[PDB]
Amino acid sequence: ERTFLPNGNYNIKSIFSGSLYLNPVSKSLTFSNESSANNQKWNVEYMAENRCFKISNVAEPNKYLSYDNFGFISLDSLSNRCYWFPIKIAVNTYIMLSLNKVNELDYAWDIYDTNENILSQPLLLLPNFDIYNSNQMFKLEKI
Amino acid sequence: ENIQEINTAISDNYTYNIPGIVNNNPFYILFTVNTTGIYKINAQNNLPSLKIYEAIGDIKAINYITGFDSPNAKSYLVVLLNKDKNYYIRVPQTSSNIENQIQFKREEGDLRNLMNSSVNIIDNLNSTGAHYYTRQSPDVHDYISYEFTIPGNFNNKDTSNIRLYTSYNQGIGTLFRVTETIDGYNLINIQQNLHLLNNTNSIRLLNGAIYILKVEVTELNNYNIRLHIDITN
Repeated sequence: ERTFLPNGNYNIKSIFSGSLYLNPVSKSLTFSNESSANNQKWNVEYMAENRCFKISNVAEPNKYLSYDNFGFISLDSLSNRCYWFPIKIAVNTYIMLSLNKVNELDYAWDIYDTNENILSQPLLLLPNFDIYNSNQMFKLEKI
Repeated sequence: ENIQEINTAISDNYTYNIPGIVNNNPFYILFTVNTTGIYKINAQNNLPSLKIYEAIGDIKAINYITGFDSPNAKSYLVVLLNKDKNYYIRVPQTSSNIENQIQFKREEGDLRNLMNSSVNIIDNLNSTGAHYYTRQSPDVHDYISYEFTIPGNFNNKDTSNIRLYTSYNQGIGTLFRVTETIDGYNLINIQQNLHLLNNTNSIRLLNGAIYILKVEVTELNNYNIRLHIDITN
Protein backbone atom coordinates (compact mmCIF):
# COMPACT_ATOMS: atom_id res chain seq x y z
CA GLU A 1 0.00 0.00 0.00
CA ARG A 2 3.10 2.15 0.37
CA THR A 3 4.09 3.15 -3.16
CA PHE A 4 7.68 3.98 -2.20
CA LEU A 5 9.62 0.70 -2.31
CA PRO A 6 7.02 -1.75 -0.92
CA ASN A 7 8.27 -4.71 1.15
CA GLY A 8 9.20 -7.95 -0.59
CA ASN A 9 11.68 -9.80 -2.78
CA TYR A 10 13.67 -7.86 -5.37
CA ASN A 11 16.39 -8.18 -7.96
CA ILE A 12 19.21 -5.65 -7.63
CA LYS A 13 20.97 -4.45 -10.77
CA SER A 14 23.29 -1.67 -11.88
CA ILE A 15 22.03 0.71 -14.56
CA PHE A 16 25.08 -0.29 -16.60
CA SER A 17 23.44 -3.64 -17.35
CA GLY A 18 19.95 -5.15 -17.24
CA SER A 19 21.26 -8.71 -17.22
CA LEU A 20 23.72 -8.65 -14.30
CA TYR A 21 22.31 -9.42 -10.86
CA LEU A 22 23.73 -8.65 -7.42
CA ASN A 23 24.84 -11.67 -5.40
CA PRO A 24 27.39 -12.64 -2.72
CA VAL A 25 30.64 -14.19 -3.95
CA SER A 26 33.31 -14.98 -1.34
CA LYS A 27 32.58 -12.25 1.24
CA SER A 28 32.23 -9.58 -1.49
CA LEU A 29 29.09 -8.52 -3.37
CA THR A 30 29.16 -8.54 -7.17
CA PHE A 31 26.96 -8.48 -10.29
CA SER A 32 26.81 -11.87 -12.03
CA ASN A 33 24.88 -13.62 -14.82
CA GLU A 34 21.24 -14.50 -14.13
CA SER A 35 21.16 -17.60 -11.93
CA SER A 36 17.45 -18.08 -11.22
CA ALA A 37 18.73 -18.91 -7.74
CA ASN A 38 17.86 -17.63 -4.26
CA ASN A 39 21.15 -15.76 -3.75
CA GLN A 40 20.17 -13.16 -6.36
CA LYS A 41 16.87 -12.46 -4.61
CA TRP A 42 16.71 -9.75 -1.96
CA ASN A 43 14.11 -9.25 0.77
CA VAL A 44 13.59 -5.52 1.25
CA GLU A 45 11.88 -4.48 4.48
CA TYR A 46 11.01 -0.98 5.68
CA MET A 47 11.69 -0.15 9.33
CA ALA A 48 9.24 2.44 10.65
CA GLU A 49 11.23 3.13 13.83
CA ASN A 50 14.31 4.21 11.87
CA ARG A 51 12.50 5.36 8.71
CA CYS A 52 14.96 3.36 6.61
CA PHE A 53 15.29 0.00 4.86
CA LYS A 54 17.04 -3.28 5.60
CA ILE A 55 17.81 -5.75 2.82
CA SER A 56 18.49 -9.44 3.38
CA ASN A 57 19.55 -12.27 1.07
CA VAL A 58 16.76 -14.84 0.68
CA ALA A 59 19.21 -17.75 0.42
CA GLU A 60 20.76 -16.52 3.68
CA PRO A 61 17.79 -14.83 5.46
CA ASN A 62 19.84 -13.78 8.50
CA LYS A 63 22.39 -12.00 6.30
CA TYR A 64 21.87 -8.31 5.52
CA LEU A 65 23.56 -5.85 3.17
CA SER A 66 26.10 -4.05 5.34
CA TYR A 67 29.62 -2.65 5.01
CA ASP A 68 33.03 -3.39 6.53
CA ASN A 69 35.78 -1.06 7.75
CA PHE A 70 37.33 -0.62 4.30
CA GLY A 71 34.38 0.59 2.22
CA PHE A 72 33.21 -2.78 0.91
CA ILE A 73 29.55 -3.78 0.91
CA SER A 74 29.25 -7.04 2.83
CA LEU A 75 26.76 -9.60 4.07
CA ASP A 76 26.55 -9.57 7.86
CA SER A 77 24.33 -10.02 10.90
CA LEU A 78 21.88 -7.19 11.58
CA SER A 79 23.43 -3.93 12.82
CA ASN A 80 23.26 -0.16 12.28
CA ARG A 81 25.45 -0.56 9.20
CA CYS A 82 22.60 -2.45 7.52
CA TYR A 83 20.31 0.60 7.46
CA TRP A 84 19.63 2.16 4.05
CA PHE A 85 18.03 5.41 2.93
CA PRO A 86 17.03 5.06 -0.76
CA ILE A 87 16.55 7.93 -3.20
CA LYS A 88 14.32 7.28 -6.21
CA ILE A 89 15.60 9.20 -9.23
CA ALA A 90 13.73 7.29 -11.95
CA VAL A 91 11.10 4.57 -12.53
CA ASN A 92 12.91 1.76 -10.69
CA THR A 93 16.26 3.47 -10.11
CA TYR A 94 17.69 4.23 -6.67
CA ILE A 95 20.71 5.77 -4.99
CA MET A 96 21.17 3.87 -1.72
CA LEU A 97 22.59 6.08 1.03
CA SER A 98 23.89 4.70 4.32
CA LEU A 99 21.94 5.90 7.35
CA ASN A 100 25.33 6.52 8.95
CA LYS A 101 27.23 9.69 8.06
CA VAL A 102 30.98 10.05 8.48
CA ASN A 103 32.33 13.56 8.11
CA GLU A 104 29.27 15.48 6.99
CA LEU A 105 29.29 13.20 3.97
CA ASP A 106 26.68 10.80 2.67
CA TYR A 107 27.89 7.43 1.38
CA ALA A 108 26.27 5.34 -1.34
CA TRP A 109 26.58 1.97 -3.03
CA ASP A 110 29.08 2.36 -5.85
CA ILE A 111 30.10 0.01 -8.64
CA TYR A 112 33.22 0.38 -10.80
CA ASP A 113 32.85 0.19 -14.57
CA THR A 114 35.20 -0.62 -17.43
CA ASN A 115 33.45 1.17 -20.29
CA GLU A 116 30.08 0.28 -18.74
CA ASN A 117 31.25 -3.27 -18.00
CA ILE A 118 30.95 -4.14 -14.30
CA LEU A 119 31.80 -7.85 -14.37
CA SER A 120 34.06 -8.95 -11.47
CA GLN A 121 33.94 -5.47 -9.88
CA PRO A 122 33.07 -5.47 -6.15
CA LEU A 123 30.31 -3.36 -4.58
CA LEU A 124 31.75 -0.44 -2.61
CA LEU A 125 30.52 2.26 -0.23
CA LEU A 126 31.79 5.59 -1.55
CA PRO A 127 31.16 9.34 -1.01
CA ASN A 128 28.03 10.73 -2.68
CA PHE A 129 27.91 14.29 -4.00
CA ASP A 130 24.97 14.49 -6.42
CA ILE A 131 22.28 12.49 -8.22
CA TYR A 132 24.23 12.26 -11.47
CA ASN A 133 26.86 9.57 -10.82
CA SER A 134 26.00 6.51 -12.93
CA ASN A 135 28.09 4.24 -10.70
CA GLN A 136 25.79 4.98 -7.76
CA MET A 137 22.50 4.21 -9.49
CA PHE A 138 20.78 0.87 -9.00
CA LYS A 139 17.57 -0.78 -10.14
CA LEU A 140 15.45 -2.63 -7.60
CA GLU A 141 12.95 -4.73 -9.52
CA LYS A 142 10.10 -6.53 -7.76
CA ILE A 143 9.71 -10.25 -8.49
CA GLU B 1 -25.13 18.84 -3.12
CA ASN B 2 -24.74 17.71 0.49
CA ILE B 3 -22.11 19.79 2.27
CA GLN B 4 -20.13 17.67 4.72
CA GLU B 5 -17.74 18.94 7.39
CA ILE B 6 -14.48 17.91 9.03
CA ASN B 7 -15.26 19.39 12.44
CA THR B 8 -11.75 18.87 13.79
CA ALA B 9 -9.00 21.16 12.52
CA ILE B 10 -6.50 18.92 10.74
CA SER B 11 -2.74 18.92 11.33
CA ASP B 12 0.13 17.45 9.30
CA ASN B 13 -1.78 14.35 8.16
CA TYR B 14 -5.46 13.58 7.57
CA THR B 15 -7.59 11.07 5.65
CA TYR B 16 -11.27 11.60 4.87
CA ASN B 17 -13.35 8.73 3.46
CA ILE B 18 -16.00 9.49 0.85
CA PRO B 19 -19.26 7.87 2.08
CA GLY B 20 -20.05 6.44 -1.35
CA ILE B 21 -23.70 7.39 -0.98
CA VAL B 22 -22.79 10.90 -2.13
CA ASN B 23 -20.83 9.83 -5.21
CA ASN B 24 -23.76 10.35 -7.58
CA ASN B 25 -23.58 14.10 -6.91
CA PRO B 26 -20.98 16.89 -6.88
CA PHE B 27 -20.29 17.36 -3.18
CA TYR B 28 -18.36 19.59 -0.77
CA ILE B 29 -16.00 19.20 2.18
CA LEU B 30 -15.71 21.97 4.78
CA PHE B 31 -12.46 22.04 6.75
CA THR B 32 -9.79 24.09 8.50
CA VAL B 33 -6.13 23.54 9.37
CA ASN B 34 -4.64 23.43 12.87
CA THR B 35 -1.65 25.50 11.74
CA THR B 36 -0.97 27.74 8.73
CA GLY B 37 1.05 25.93 6.07
CA ILE B 38 1.33 24.40 2.61
CA TYR B 39 -0.76 21.28 2.06
CA LYS B 40 -0.97 18.57 -0.58
CA ILE B 41 -4.56 17.45 -1.09
CA ASN B 42 -5.64 14.61 -3.36
CA ALA B 43 -8.05 11.76 -4.05
CA GLN B 44 -6.90 8.14 -3.72
CA ASN B 45 -5.04 7.75 -7.03
CA ASN B 46 -5.13 11.49 -7.71
CA LEU B 47 -8.56 10.68 -9.17
CA PRO B 48 -10.82 12.51 -9.43
CA SER B 49 -9.36 16.02 -9.66
CA LEU B 50 -10.48 18.33 -6.85
CA LYS B 51 -11.34 22.01 -6.55
CA ILE B 52 -10.52 24.17 -3.54
CA TYR B 53 -12.24 27.34 -2.35
CA GLU B 54 -11.49 29.93 0.32
CA ALA B 55 -14.24 30.78 2.82
CA ILE B 56 -14.39 34.02 4.81
CA GLY B 57 -16.67 34.16 7.85
CA ASP B 58 -23.59 33.46 7.45
CA ILE B 59 -20.48 33.80 5.30
CA LYS B 60 -18.83 36.92 3.90
CA ALA B 61 -17.04 35.65 0.79
CA ILE B 62 -16.13 32.50 -1.13
CA ASN B 63 -13.13 32.55 -3.46
CA TYR B 64 -11.92 29.93 -5.92
CA ILE B 65 -8.25 29.21 -5.29
CA THR B 66 -7.16 26.37 -7.56
CA GLY B 67 -8.24 23.10 -9.16
CA PHE B 68 -10.30 22.12 -12.20
CA ASP B 69 -12.98 19.68 -13.31
CA SER B 70 -11.90 17.38 -16.14
CA PRO B 71 -13.31 13.83 -16.05
CA ASN B 72 -10.68 11.07 -15.72
CA ALA B 73 -7.96 13.68 -15.23
CA LYS B 74 -5.40 12.86 -12.55
CA SER B 75 -4.17 15.72 -10.35
CA TYR B 76 -3.24 16.85 -6.85
CA LEU B 77 -3.48 20.26 -5.17
CA VAL B 78 -0.63 22.13 -3.48
CA VAL B 79 -2.06 25.06 -1.54
CA LEU B 80 -1.12 27.55 1.16
CA LEU B 81 -3.76 27.23 3.88
CA ASN B 82 -4.33 29.76 6.66
CA LYS B 83 -5.53 28.53 10.06
CA ASP B 84 -7.75 31.62 10.40
CA LYS B 85 -9.92 30.95 7.36
CA ASN B 86 -12.25 28.18 6.17
CA TYR B 87 -11.83 25.93 3.14
CA TYR B 88 -14.14 24.05 0.80
CA ILE B 89 -13.21 21.10 -1.37
CA ARG B 90 -15.44 20.41 -4.34
CA VAL B 91 -15.33 16.73 -5.20
CA PRO B 92 -16.90 16.04 -8.62
CA GLN B 93 -19.01 13.07 -9.72
CA THR B 94 -17.52 9.67 -9.06
CA SER B 95 -19.58 8.01 -11.79
CA SER B 96 -18.01 4.78 -10.52
CA ASN B 97 -19.06 3.50 -7.10
CA ILE B 98 -15.66 2.71 -5.65
CA GLU B 99 -15.03 4.42 -2.31
CA ASN B 100 -12.60 7.33 -2.59
CA GLN B 101 -10.34 8.96 0.00
CA ILE B 102 -9.24 12.57 0.29
CA GLN B 103 -5.71 12.85 1.65
CA PHE B 104 -4.35 15.97 3.30
CA LYS B 105 -0.63 16.22 4.02
CA ARG B 106 1.47 19.11 5.36
CA GLU B 107 4.49 19.79 3.14
CA GLU B 108 7.79 20.78 4.76
CA GLY B 109 10.02 20.20 1.74
CA ASP B 110 10.51 21.11 -1.92
CA LEU B 111 6.88 20.56 -2.95
CA ARG B 112 6.26 23.99 -1.42
CA ASN B 113 7.62 25.31 -4.73
CA LEU B 114 4.25 24.34 -6.24
CA MET B 115 1.83 26.62 -4.35
CA ASN B 116 -0.71 27.44 -5.38
CA SER B 117 -1.53 25.05 -8.20
CA SER B 118 -3.02 21.79 -9.35
CA VAL B 119 -0.41 19.31 -10.54
CA ASN B 120 -1.65 17.31 -13.52
CA ILE B 121 -0.42 13.72 -13.60
CA ILE B 122 0.55 12.97 -17.20
CA ASP B 123 0.80 9.23 -17.87
CA ASN B 124 0.47 8.82 -21.64
CA LEU B 125 4.01 9.72 -22.73
CA ASN B 126 4.89 6.26 -24.07
CA SER B 127 6.71 7.44 -27.20
CA THR B 128 8.12 10.17 -29.40
CA GLY B 129 5.74 12.43 -31.30
CA ALA B 130 3.12 15.05 -30.48
CA HIS B 131 1.15 15.20 -27.23
CA TYR B 132 -1.07 17.92 -25.78
CA TYR B 133 -3.20 18.44 -22.69
CA THR B 134 -6.17 20.77 -22.33
CA ARG B 135 -7.30 22.12 -18.97
CA GLN B 136 -9.23 25.15 -17.75
CA SER B 137 -6.73 28.00 -17.65
CA PRO B 138 -5.76 29.76 -14.40
CA ASP B 139 -6.20 33.54 -14.37
CA VAL B 140 -3.20 35.81 -14.88
CA HIS B 141 -0.56 35.36 -12.14
CA ASP B 142 -2.09 32.01 -11.14
CA TYR B 143 -0.37 28.66 -11.63
CA ILE B 144 -0.93 25.27 -13.25
CA SER B 145 1.59 22.43 -13.03
CA TYR B 146 2.36 19.23 -14.93
CA GLU B 147 4.16 16.13 -13.65
CA PHE B 148 5.44 13.86 -16.42
CA THR B 149 7.92 11.07 -17.18
CA ILE B 150 10.17 10.99 -20.25
CA PRO B 151 9.62 7.75 -22.23
CA GLY B 152 12.35 5.10 -22.43
CA ASN B 153 14.55 3.27 -19.94
CA PHE B 154 16.66 5.31 -17.52
CA ASN B 155 20.44 5.01 -17.65
CA ASN B 156 21.53 8.55 -16.73
CA LYS B 157 22.57 8.91 -20.37
CA ASP B 158 19.72 8.19 -22.78
CA THR B 159 18.01 11.47 -23.52
CA SER B 160 15.08 12.94 -25.48
CA ASN B 161 14.34 16.32 -27.05
CA ILE B 162 11.32 17.84 -25.33
CA ARG B 163 9.45 20.73 -26.90
CA LEU B 164 7.12 22.33 -24.35
CA TYR B 165 4.74 25.04 -25.53
CA THR B 166 1.27 26.59 -25.33
CA SER B 167 -1.35 27.18 -28.02
CA TYR B 168 -2.83 30.60 -27.23
CA ASN B 169 -2.17 31.67 -23.64
CA GLN B 170 1.20 33.12 -22.71
CA GLY B 171 2.84 31.62 -19.64
CA ILE B 172 6.16 31.54 -17.81
CA GLY B 173 7.47 28.07 -17.06
CA THR B 174 9.73 26.74 -14.32
CA LEU B 175 11.15 23.25 -14.87
CA PHE B 176 12.01 20.95 -11.95
CA ARG B 177 13.65 17.51 -11.82
CA VAL B 178 11.89 15.15 -9.40
CA THR B 179 13.45 12.66 -6.99
CA GLU B 180 11.76 10.90 -4.07
CA THR B 181 12.69 9.64 -0.62
CA ILE B 182 10.70 8.22 2.29
CA ASP B 183 9.94 11.86 3.15
CA GLY B 184 8.30 12.77 -0.16
CA TYR B 185 9.54 14.66 -3.22
CA ASN B 186 12.81 16.48 -3.73
CA LEU B 187 12.90 19.12 -6.47
CA ILE B 188 15.86 20.37 -8.49
CA ASN B 189 15.04 23.66 -10.18
CA ILE B 190 16.74 23.12 -13.54
CA GLN B 191 15.14 25.90 -15.60
CA GLN B 192 13.36 29.25 -15.18
CA ASN B 193 11.71 32.01 -17.23
CA LEU B 194 10.58 29.66 -20.00
CA HIS B 195 8.21 31.62 -22.25
CA LEU B 196 5.79 28.95 -23.45
CA LEU B 197 3.66 30.66 -26.12
CA ASN B 198 4.98 29.29 -29.41
CA ASN B 199 8.30 28.33 -27.81
CA THR B 200 10.61 26.90 -30.47
CA ASN B 201 13.43 25.87 -28.14
CA SER B 202 13.85 22.20 -27.23
CA ILE B 203 15.19 20.78 -23.98
CA ARG B 204 17.16 17.56 -23.64
CA LEU B 205 15.84 15.55 -20.69
CA LEU B 206 16.78 12.15 -19.30
CA ASN B 207 14.76 9.16 -20.48
CA GLY B 208 12.72 7.59 -17.68
CA ALA B 209 13.26 10.60 -15.42
CA ILE B 210 10.43 12.53 -13.77
CA TYR B 211 9.92 16.26 -14.26
CA ILE B 212 7.50 18.97 -13.17
CA LEU B 213 6.63 22.06 -15.22
CA LYS B 214 5.09 24.86 -13.16
CA VAL B 215 3.34 27.42 -15.35
CA GLU B 216 2.39 30.98 -14.44
CA VAL B 217 -0.32 32.34 -16.71
CA THR B 218 0.73 35.82 -17.84
CA GLU B 219 -1.84 36.32 -20.61
CA LEU B 220 -5.34 34.83 -20.76
CA ASN B 221 -6.29 34.69 -24.45
CA ASN B 222 -8.37 31.52 -24.21
CA TYR B 223 -10.63 29.97 -21.57
CA ASN B 224 -8.47 26.86 -21.80
CA ILE B 225 -4.75 26.32 -21.49
CA ARG B 226 -3.31 23.65 -23.77
CA LEU B 227 0.18 22.39 -22.98
CA HIS B 228 2.08 20.62 -25.77
CA ILE B 229 4.87 18.17 -24.98
CA ASP B 230 6.36 17.07 -28.30
CA ILE B 231 9.07 14.43 -28.01
CA THR B 232 11.80 13.64 -30.51
CA ASN B 233 14.99 11.56 -30.30
